[PDB]
Amino acid sequence: THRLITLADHICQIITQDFAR
Amino acid sequence: THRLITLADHICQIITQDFAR
Amino acid sequence: PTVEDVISQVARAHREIFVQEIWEDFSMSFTPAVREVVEFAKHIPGFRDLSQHDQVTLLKAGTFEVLMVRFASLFNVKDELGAMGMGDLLSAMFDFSEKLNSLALTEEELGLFTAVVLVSADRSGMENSASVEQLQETLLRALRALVLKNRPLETSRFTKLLLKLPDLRTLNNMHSEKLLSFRV
Amino acid sequence: PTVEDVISQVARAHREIFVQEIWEDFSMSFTPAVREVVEFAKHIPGFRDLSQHDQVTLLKAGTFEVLMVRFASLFNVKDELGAMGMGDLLSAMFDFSEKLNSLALTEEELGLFTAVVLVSADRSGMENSASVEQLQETLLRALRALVLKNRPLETSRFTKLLLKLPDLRTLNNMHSEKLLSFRV
Repeated sequence: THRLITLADHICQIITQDFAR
Repeated sequence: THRLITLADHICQIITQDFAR
Repeated sequence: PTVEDVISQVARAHREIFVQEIWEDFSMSFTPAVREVVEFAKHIPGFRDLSQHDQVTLLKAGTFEVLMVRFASLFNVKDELGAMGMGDLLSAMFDFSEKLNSLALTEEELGLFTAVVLVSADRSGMENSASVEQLQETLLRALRALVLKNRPLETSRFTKLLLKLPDLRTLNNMHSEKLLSFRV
Repeated sequence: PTVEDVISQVARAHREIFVQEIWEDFSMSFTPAVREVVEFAKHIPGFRDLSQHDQVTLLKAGTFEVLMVRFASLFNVKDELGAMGMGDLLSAMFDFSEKLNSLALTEEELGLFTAVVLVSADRSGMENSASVEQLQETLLRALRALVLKNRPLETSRFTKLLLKLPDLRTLNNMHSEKLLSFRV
């Protein structure tokens, strides 16, 4: 299966995850 | 999540399922 | 059976049976459409005398091309949905249907053409390829009669219809691999 | 700090830090790219004096546009990938980059332009919007110096660069909603 995610939502996720590390 | 399936593979599935009913 | 029976039977069956939200919506269009094609096939004189394997093999091989013909009518004049990757498909489907509509097929002609398309699919895998071929010839025989009763002076009418077949093979060979999407 | 420090610091950071298989491959390109942008931002004089909220708000708002600038260099002359739905995107990204390359920015100019783009993002949600703006002005001040030391007779050079900003807002407003795909 696949996760379908907008380019915008992927960007916020990665920024969020990056700042929480 | 999503299932990503080629139009061709979806067609065979539906034919197969339809003939097995 | 008789050319008139075939025309009558096929034409009748044809008349009776026929954001990412856009991609999901397109994707689930195909399931009832494929089932419509399967039911139509069952009404084609002689289809259900083919073996189960051959029947199933033809629908797998030929259903996408039949859908190209069905979409053809269900198109328009105006007409987008490019962003899902169905861009070059629905845009290929538009150009094919334009071509198809120039012939101005009657419903009998279209119904019988559609049946011809299904049984004119690639026969790689046939248990009895000869039986599939006798069926193809029966249907093309009827189609030729029909078209010549309808338009006697356009003698290439049947020729133009037969020329849609390579086109359908090409659309098939290029677009049957397009991705559908279903929310799991 | 001094115009020379800013140019030097930014340019350095910029130099250091920078079937459906095609769609998956494109999709995972973005994760390291976004992390590259986040690290670059941290090297921008004054970025890390903004509050955590404002920092994060700018990256969310401005990272797609920065990626448009980064792709710009990573494009080509020749150049397809239309069928995934990244058609009108990568094709918009091609036309933007063509425009960008006509300016023939040096690496310092490009580095400092890139930083200007990040801090020139839409400020809906700023705890201290004034601090974001002082930073923007600092960077635009340096960029203007740099561009005028480099090409004194082209006085609209800085003007042309500033005109890329509305373009980036448009690419952003149209394509940031493109779907990515990740095999679960």
